[PDB]
Amino acid sequence: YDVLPKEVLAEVGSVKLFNRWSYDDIEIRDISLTDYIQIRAPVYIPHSAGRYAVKRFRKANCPIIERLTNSLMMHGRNNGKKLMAVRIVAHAFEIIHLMTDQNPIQVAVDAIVNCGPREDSTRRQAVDVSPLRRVNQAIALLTTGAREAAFRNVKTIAECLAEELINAAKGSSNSYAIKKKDELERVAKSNR
Amino acid sequence: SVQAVQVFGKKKNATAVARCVQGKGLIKVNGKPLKLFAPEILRAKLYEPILILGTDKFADVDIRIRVAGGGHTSQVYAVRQAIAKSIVAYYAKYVDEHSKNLLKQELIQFDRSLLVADPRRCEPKK
Amino acid sequence: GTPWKIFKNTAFIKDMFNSSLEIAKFEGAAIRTVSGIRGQIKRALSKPE
Amino acid sequence: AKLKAEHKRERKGALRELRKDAQ
Amino acid sequence: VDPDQTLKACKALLAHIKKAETPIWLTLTTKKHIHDSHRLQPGKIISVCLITADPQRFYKNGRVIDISHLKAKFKAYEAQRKLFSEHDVFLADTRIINRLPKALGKTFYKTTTKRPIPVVLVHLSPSTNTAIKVGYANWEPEKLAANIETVIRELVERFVPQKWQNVRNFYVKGPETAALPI
RNA sequence: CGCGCGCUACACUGACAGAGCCAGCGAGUACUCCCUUGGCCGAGAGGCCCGGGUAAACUCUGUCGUGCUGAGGAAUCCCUAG
Repeated sequence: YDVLPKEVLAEVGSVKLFNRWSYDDIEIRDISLTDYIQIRAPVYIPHSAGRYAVKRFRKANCPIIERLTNSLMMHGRNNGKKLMAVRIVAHAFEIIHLMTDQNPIQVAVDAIVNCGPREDSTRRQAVDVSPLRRVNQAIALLTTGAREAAFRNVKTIAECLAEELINAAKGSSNSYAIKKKDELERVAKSNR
Repeated sequence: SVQAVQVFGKKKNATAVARCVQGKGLIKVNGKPLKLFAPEILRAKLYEPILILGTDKFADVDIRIRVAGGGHTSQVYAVRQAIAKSIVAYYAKYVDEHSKNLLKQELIQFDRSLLVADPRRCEPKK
Repeated sequence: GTPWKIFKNTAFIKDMFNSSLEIAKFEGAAIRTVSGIRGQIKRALSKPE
Repeated sequence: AKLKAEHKRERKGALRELRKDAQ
Repeated sequence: VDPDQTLKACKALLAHIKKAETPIWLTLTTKKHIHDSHRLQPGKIISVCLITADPQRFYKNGRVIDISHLKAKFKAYEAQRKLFSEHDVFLADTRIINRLPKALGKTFYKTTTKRPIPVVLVHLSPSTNTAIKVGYANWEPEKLAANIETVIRELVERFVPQKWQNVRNFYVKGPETAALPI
């Protein structure tokens, strides 16, 4: 060792996020959303010093766990606080792996694919939705569901983020972001 | 007549020196070891050059880091920049030149902010 | 009156006027320090009446 | 009660008279 | 230092005090006191938040706060008004004693005279007058008389240069009313 | 009285308690928040002594568990990388 703990030396081989979960066997389930949801470059914790607002379509190259963090610092998490958001991502992924025994990052990526809407309503006209907007609206409805259901209850944003991300990965009729996808698509069907 | 390399690292205001000499594997940051600095949730970002480059590249050197200024985050980026530049610089001057270029390739294929710090100016749009 | 707090060029001074009404009556006045140092009454400080 | 508001409007009005006379 | 004058002055103080029962005081007004050195004893005579030094802090552990961690609790003026009521007594070692009044010197070392006692009270205030707390109010005049005797002898040993005629006055004191003679 | 603007107050992102760990501008023999019940030394004027009124944050670890202990209508306004 140079100086490294037993957990890190224990998993020193590939790249693991939160030193537990590799990227090397996770898969998109939308060829539309594949080139934007980033599993290509490997990153260890979501905290990184990347400028993904220099010009458009950089945030289709930043990693999506950093996008779930960055969306988790909104007004319900008091915008300056970053390490609060990667801590909620940590406890949420642990609650996913203990509730699920599946790879929690695959739970999150299939959650995002299963949550972003494909048709919306131009405010009436009904248009197809961009895939970058599909990723953005996906992540925003996920964290919005996490806060709006973890608002007054004892259940923390860790637990509720993990429940919306698991049920979002299932595509169930329980999850807030699934319900908003079906409501927006329902309005686009009714209007056209 | 020793094998000594001085190296800096930067962020917003955190500046860090690191001296890398012929040693036996230790990295000590302000006296305390590297696995003890920078409160727990960012030590993966401390370790990122180590488990890119492999500890076998580090089992012959000693890295001594002093960090001043900035907040916690900027001290972390200053440390990891000083680690990466320290080993690239030691392998520049003492072991062969091929291994430098291989280490620069590994660090640059990961993230160039481990070597070149790009401080932000502002954008007065036209 | 007596300098109460001393900043660089301003100074809160005291023990001279009794009320903010009196300050407002003299709120542009040429005040002077016996070092030969001129000055101007600017505005009534609120809580130390 | 609602006499302090009368004290503040009369006080600030008297300050307006004294400052206009002063300037 | 006659005990007839001590018990007579204590009985005249208890008779001067009339209508809880607050603590009596004792006063020593010395003369020719250029006390600019450390010639006065900055320590003791006769629920604790024990201030302390380095890792006999952690080897030690009322609340044994260290000489580093005291600066936050007293630098916070909201918390400097907290420890003055919750902790009953204070006691410091060498470096904590020599660095306490520059940190807690506003909310602690000014009014209540609740400063520490020495480890590994009497305070100078280097003009010629000094004072100290006497004791209880249900206490006896012989008890406070003997306490005033031993405290007068030890304090005169801290002001040894005459020890009998250095005091231009040496009197008892009522707490809040007009004080008394001796 | 009216229109605002700054500031305070209002909870899960709680409260309590420890442990740990970080800035940059800041140096004119200059700077004190009160006003006092008392007492000393005071012929007299004052100086004394004693009472009344180098960061926040952040990290980590432990105790309680939504408990008047509830974030602001219409509107109109601003804002695109440190």
